[PDB]
Amino acid sequence: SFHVIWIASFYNHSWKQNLVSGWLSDLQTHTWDSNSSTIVFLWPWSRGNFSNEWKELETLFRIRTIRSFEGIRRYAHELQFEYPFEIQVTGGCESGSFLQLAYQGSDFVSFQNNSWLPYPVAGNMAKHFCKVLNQNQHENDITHNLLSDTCPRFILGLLDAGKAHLQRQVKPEAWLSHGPSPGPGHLQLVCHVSGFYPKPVWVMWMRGEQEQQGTQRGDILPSADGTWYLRATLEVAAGEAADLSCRVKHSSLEGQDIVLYWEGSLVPRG
Amino acid sequence: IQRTPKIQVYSRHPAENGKSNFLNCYVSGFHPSDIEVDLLKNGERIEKVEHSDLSFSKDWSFYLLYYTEFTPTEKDEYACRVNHVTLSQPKIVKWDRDMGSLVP
Ligand SMILES: CC(C)=CCC/C(C)=C/CC/C(C)=C/CO
Repeated sequence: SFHVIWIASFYNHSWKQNLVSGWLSDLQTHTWDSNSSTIVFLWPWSRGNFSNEWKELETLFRIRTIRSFEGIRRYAHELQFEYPFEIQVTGGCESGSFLQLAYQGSDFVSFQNNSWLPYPVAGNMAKHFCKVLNQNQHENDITHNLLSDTCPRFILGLLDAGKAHLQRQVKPEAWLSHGPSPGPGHLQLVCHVSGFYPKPVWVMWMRGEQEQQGTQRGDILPSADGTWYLRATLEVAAGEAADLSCRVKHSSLEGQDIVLYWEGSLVPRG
Repeated sequence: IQRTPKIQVYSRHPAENGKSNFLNCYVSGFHPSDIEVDLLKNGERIEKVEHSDLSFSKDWSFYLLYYTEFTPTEKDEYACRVNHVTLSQPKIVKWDRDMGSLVP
């Protein structure tokens, strides 16, 4: 499940920014250097089984980005592109393959079997954009082979080389805190869970063996070390905060759940 | 169209005075991508803050993780300051930590 994202911001006809990066499953593996004009390898297993093929992959991406920026600048007025605008592209694969492009953060065009098809909502301006993108059919055949053929060879060199990374088990740590206290006479009990990997996790406030269905599970947030973070909050009346506990289940614990108790200075005791 | 950023602040480890930690500010769901995010210590901007590479979600909204290594003390107060074209004024989201029971 490797995919590449592409961010191009056109501030005016003579100023821009370009950000490119590659992703294995959810782990960033590559980054493009605009100045160096070369692929940087975030990890040692990012090179795959390819040795040196990388020079062609660089100059191929270098050419196709040179054509893209100049083509967008040339046809901007014809496509009703008004500065400042941003174009986002994501292309990848998995049994599956995709290549989608957005204009101003909305679905604009997508690459189906062998050509660029407009999203019917994007109107005539997307149809005109597909006319420019479908000018050269050999270029679209190259794009077809990159998604259907070149990518599966990329996953072969990446997934096997870095399988120990995606399948590693990192145990979480957890702690309790008071929340911003919604509503008079009530408390917000917060259960933090950080440092776990992989992403699937189970966390609930408990009264003994009874799961507390008021548990509000937040978003799973990234940590710069590659692990994940999550807050689970429970709102209770000040009196009925007794015998409450947070229970964390994770694949790394092998059934040894983390159990923390709303106790001590949290209550606070006497 | 334009989308206002969601701002979420968290530490890597539980707050313990004198122990090094990592303060995080995850900014997501915004559009366009131009944004300024600062980590604050006692209202003062923290220098040399790292952030991840700009990325976007399935709905094309962008997201960024800002983080820095820090050591909290008892008096310190940390927060995240974000400004964006969707905001009338810079929005400040605090790092919520407990300081134990109040009365001794
Ligand atoms: C990485 C491989 C082999 C396929 C992913 C598809 C890809 C290279 C997308 C590039 C995104 C893009 C807009 C490039 C500049 O035209």
